[PDB]
Amino acid sequence: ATAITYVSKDHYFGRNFDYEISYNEVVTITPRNYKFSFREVGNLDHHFAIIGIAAGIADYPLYYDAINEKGLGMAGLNFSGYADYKKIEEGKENVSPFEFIPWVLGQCSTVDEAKKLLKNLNLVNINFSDELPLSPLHWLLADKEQSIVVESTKEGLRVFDNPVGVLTNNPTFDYQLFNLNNYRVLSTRTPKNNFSDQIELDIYSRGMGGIGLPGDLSSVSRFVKATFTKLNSVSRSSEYESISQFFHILSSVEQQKGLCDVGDEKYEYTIYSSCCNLEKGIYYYRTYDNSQITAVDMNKENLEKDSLIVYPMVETQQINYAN
Amino acid sequence: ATAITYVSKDHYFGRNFDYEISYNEVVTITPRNYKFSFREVGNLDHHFAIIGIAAGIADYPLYYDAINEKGLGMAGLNFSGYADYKKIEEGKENVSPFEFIPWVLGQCSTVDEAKKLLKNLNLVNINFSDELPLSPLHWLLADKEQSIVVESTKEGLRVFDNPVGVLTNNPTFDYQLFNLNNYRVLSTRTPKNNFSDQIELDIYSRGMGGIGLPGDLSSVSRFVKATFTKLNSVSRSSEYESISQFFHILSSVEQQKGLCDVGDEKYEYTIYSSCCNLEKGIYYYRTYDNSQITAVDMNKENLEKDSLIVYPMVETQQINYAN
Amino acid sequence: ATAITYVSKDHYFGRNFDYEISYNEVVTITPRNYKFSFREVGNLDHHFAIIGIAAGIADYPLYYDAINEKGLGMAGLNFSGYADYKKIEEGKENVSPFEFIPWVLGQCSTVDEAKKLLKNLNLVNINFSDELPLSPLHWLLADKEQSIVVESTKEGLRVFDNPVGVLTNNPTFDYQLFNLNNYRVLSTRTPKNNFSDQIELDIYSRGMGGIGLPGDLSSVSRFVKATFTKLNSVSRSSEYESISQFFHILSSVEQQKGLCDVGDEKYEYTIYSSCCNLEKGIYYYRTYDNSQITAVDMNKENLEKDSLIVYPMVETQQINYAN
Amino acid sequence: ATAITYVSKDHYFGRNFDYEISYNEVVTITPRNYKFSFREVGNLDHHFAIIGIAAGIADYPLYYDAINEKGLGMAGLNFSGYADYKKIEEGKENVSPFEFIPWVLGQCSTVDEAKKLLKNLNLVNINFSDELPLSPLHWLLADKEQSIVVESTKEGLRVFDNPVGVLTNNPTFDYQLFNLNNYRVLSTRTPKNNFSDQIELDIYSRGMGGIGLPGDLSSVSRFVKATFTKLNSVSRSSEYESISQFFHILSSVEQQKGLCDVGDEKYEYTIYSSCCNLEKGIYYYRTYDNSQITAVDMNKENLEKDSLIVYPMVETQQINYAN
Repeated sequence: ATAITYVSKDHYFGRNFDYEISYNEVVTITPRNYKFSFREVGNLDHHFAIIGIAAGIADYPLYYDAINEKGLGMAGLNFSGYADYKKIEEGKENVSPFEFIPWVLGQCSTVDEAKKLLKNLNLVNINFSDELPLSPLHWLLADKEQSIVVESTKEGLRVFDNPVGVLTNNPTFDYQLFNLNNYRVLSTRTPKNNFSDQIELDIYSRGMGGIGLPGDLSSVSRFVKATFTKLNSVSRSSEYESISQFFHILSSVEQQKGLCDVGDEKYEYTIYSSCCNLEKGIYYYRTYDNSQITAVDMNKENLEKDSLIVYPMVETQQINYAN
Repeated sequence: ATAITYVSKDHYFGRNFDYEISYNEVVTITPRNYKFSFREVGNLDHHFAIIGIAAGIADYPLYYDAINEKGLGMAGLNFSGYADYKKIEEGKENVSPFEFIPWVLGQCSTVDEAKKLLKNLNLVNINFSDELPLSPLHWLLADKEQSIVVESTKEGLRVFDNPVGVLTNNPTFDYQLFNLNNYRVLSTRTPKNNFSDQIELDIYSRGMGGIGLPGDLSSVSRFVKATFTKLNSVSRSSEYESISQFFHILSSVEQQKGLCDVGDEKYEYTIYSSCCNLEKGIYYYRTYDNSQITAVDMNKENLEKDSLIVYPMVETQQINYAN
Repeated sequence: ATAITYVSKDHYFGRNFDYEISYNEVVTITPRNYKFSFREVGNLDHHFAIIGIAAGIADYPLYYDAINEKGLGMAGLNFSGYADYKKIEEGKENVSPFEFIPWVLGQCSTVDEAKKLLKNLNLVNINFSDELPLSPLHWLLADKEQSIVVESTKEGLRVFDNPVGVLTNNPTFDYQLFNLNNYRVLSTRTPKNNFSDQIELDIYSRGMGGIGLPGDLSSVSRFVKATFTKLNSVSRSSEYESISQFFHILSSVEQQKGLCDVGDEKYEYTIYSSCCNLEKGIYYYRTYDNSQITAVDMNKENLEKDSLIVYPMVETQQINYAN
Repeated sequence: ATAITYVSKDHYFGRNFDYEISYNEVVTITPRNYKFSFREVGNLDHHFAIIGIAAGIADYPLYYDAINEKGLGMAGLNFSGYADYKKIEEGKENVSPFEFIPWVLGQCSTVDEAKKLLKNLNLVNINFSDELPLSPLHWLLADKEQSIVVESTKEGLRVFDNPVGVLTNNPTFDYQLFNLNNYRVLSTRTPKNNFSDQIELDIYSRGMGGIGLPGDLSSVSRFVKATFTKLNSVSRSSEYESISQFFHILSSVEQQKGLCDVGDEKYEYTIYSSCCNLEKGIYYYRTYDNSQITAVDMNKENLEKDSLIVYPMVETQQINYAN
């Protein structure tokens, strides 16, 4: 996975969902009066409305990523081997990873509010159901001002400020940021010939500034290439142009089918790519085999409802036969 | 600035068009009886029908790339500083670069027939007009059996068999192919720990087999990355799944706006991407700010016509509002 | 700097000393009855004899690296920006970095003994003298069984087991080890063509397995290249052949003059390279402008002495005119 | 397997000899009146005196590299799979590779005189003997003014001006030079943060300007690394300081035993390194297991002699026991 923030005029939030198998992903709107029952903390009978992509395998909104009606977003990204979920700790707010998105997004408007919430958190090892055990995750949260990373590992729970608004998979966030230091020299412009003033070296291609940028599908490579691509991105401020640029940043680090064998000839690939407009409450997506962007606008629903509002994803190619 | 071939069940041909300015690109169908008048060779009054993208700045089809009704495709790619066009040579077929796609695709059904034609070619330095002078180019041609590269440089005219079905920009094709030798180790599978059997190295990420693949936007890096991506691609044989994979290979080496500064704060970016089904005569495309695939089927036109059939490109984002 | 361990039959320990200026380095033997007066801990009036390289600028042995007569070695390596020395802490053994080598090597025979010693350590910010303030360091310690790294940073004091027997400069040791994970694929043997079974790639050179090994002079690059070079090293077990291999591992990551500008046209370069035989008590060195190995054997001195025994370094080239 | 030129005040020429087996390498001085009998060209009964390293397996001087008394040097380097030696061609000077160093150095004082000679050359496939068949090679020649490369391949005989004064193994020299273009950015100074002005990247190490330089033992990587090292070298003008720097450039790309497995657990390693002072006629060398520099001065022999003057190499470690 790769999650990013972007700002044009509005602020956007989204991610590539990379995996080798697809669990009936759906677009789910959780309206305000859908009661959240939590295993070990107080219930939220009334809360902020949420829209995101969820696993359509349960009668409860099992979000992979989502935004709320106040412009706060959250995404869980694979952290296999690194994530560590705890036993119940008296005096903490004991929240399972499966509940975590609803817990934050239901009651926080801003990253600053979530930071307050997160001081008393303990992420506990409680499965949604017996058939649907917990996945090892870490999290990106963002709003119109900033982003944070939440990692629960063997060492404990850490919350990081995220200066680049990017996240991928392993290893821990401190290492990802540090590694950026190695790529200081990368540029959008052609370099001078620093190698020697005694010889002429030819500028035989455009794009030479970026030489050294990693193009493989591993976690750290993708972090570096998505961060470069995001921070050097230019687009106009119109909504369609801004989401176009955003999906181009996500494309830059998508996983093509065939390229990442995870064993037994199964392939990790970019099942879907999302872009959420935090001001407008619009969840945009593309899927591996549907290039057209599809938009679901949470504000078009009745957010006073008490039941999930579920949209199947348009997963097959929508061609414009012009002619 | 990347052209490729791909085979699933049907065979496909297409390209990214990367440049810093967009000159009224249109989809042009040249029907069979549109007379081709050539500056220094015999005219083609009747010829094979052609579909491609052309510069919509002239009343002659100035193709950037195209396919004909017999399943032969051809594309011109920037080769600045490398291309050399010649004086007229008595005893050669003297064809200008602006005429070259009509010349080959009007009369050849296969790459083998083009190879016969190319033995007598001399690419000549004659402009379409003073207002529209020649661009430095090289070409990829491909059919359902194979692909070749055509380069006219200071050293002369060379035609290469293309064992990977990819082409980018500079330098010459022999160097591009040679450079692939440096990447033998790259894999879709996790490597063994060859580094040392005396220590344990952790597999902390998927996709580690690709470490080393270059992710910058320069010519040679994109060549390597598109080749690796193409050759290791997997998809089902259905038309929509096949073209989806094709566009994903082109996306792997597209150029995002902002990342390649060419001066005067102008940026080289991927203005459009095409995929052509050689068996079906369908030209599919996506543009920088329209992610939906748009299809133009040459076979829906009257190919016995006399005049060019010109379609504007769908350039703004075609969004599926699903609620 | 780069410090390493190596084993053939005997166990060796040594380092490159890389800096931009040379402080009258000398080979100093500290015999058993040279009283060590410590600023804040108990004195060592009698202790193990030590041989190493020291700054010949003071009447006290200011070791850059040394071994003792029991086969325990220690080296300090630049850690600028990372090292943090503390205030005096009641209940700790408060030892200044300038005293640290004498403190450990004077009283420990083995790394296990030093680990015991190090549990109560606090490295304190006390200068040797007013003219000779403390340098930011971290440390490698080794004996015939194992090696450890000692880092005192803002976070605190950490002692790491060192599975590869290498150290360089920044950043912290955990990051260096982690980074090795990225180089799992590197090999002494030619790789298979994993890139594609559809094309022939030519083995045009020997040594292709190692492609990806970094060759720059930065700290992390040197760590990776010295670790690869050490762990894949082969030599015979004879003393001269074993030290030859050891100096070849150090050469692999030396800093040539001119290549590392540190500002004002001053250059960080490998002032000297050492190799110490832990069993025999022999300190071998080469300097930048003397390629011949020079050997100082501590066991040839009277180790019951009470005064430093000081050898100037042979710093100019010793040529054998044969023829 | 790396040859270089270097200038301080005097001019120097020399090489690493990298191979997996050592065949009685000796230092051979060919005096002026040692008759050269050539297989297919006129004999040189009187010629310039030559000093170099030769295979001590024949009563003819089979040089790996050498210089003559007029300050012209020449070296043959492995070019396996690339070299092509020819049938005898009437009207050419037909010279076998085993004769080629005598042929040029016996009669030419300068690279310009060699260029005149080489216009009529045809390198012929004639073995010294059945027991000692030809090796595939290419050559670097150099004097106090310039250097050139000579390659005989399937395509023919080519002579290139060498703008960097380096040569390694495969592939052809035009590709080696071209590849340098990819390294324009590399610097001896710390880079600016070009990556993004929106974030702070820490300069955690010296030598970050070189990041990207390749550190593996393959041909092309060593070419790049030796070129960067050579061109950015600094030293004083004194003979001992100059040769010290020279040997440091060769050390930057030497091959440590164990790191290049060529099969049958045989290893390609740097058997010897030479540096020749062209003005003085001195051959200096180091060997894998002798780090001390050994000098052989051709001018101390009687150059009017008739017979080869042969010195065994000092191959075991010459240690300075300083106590």
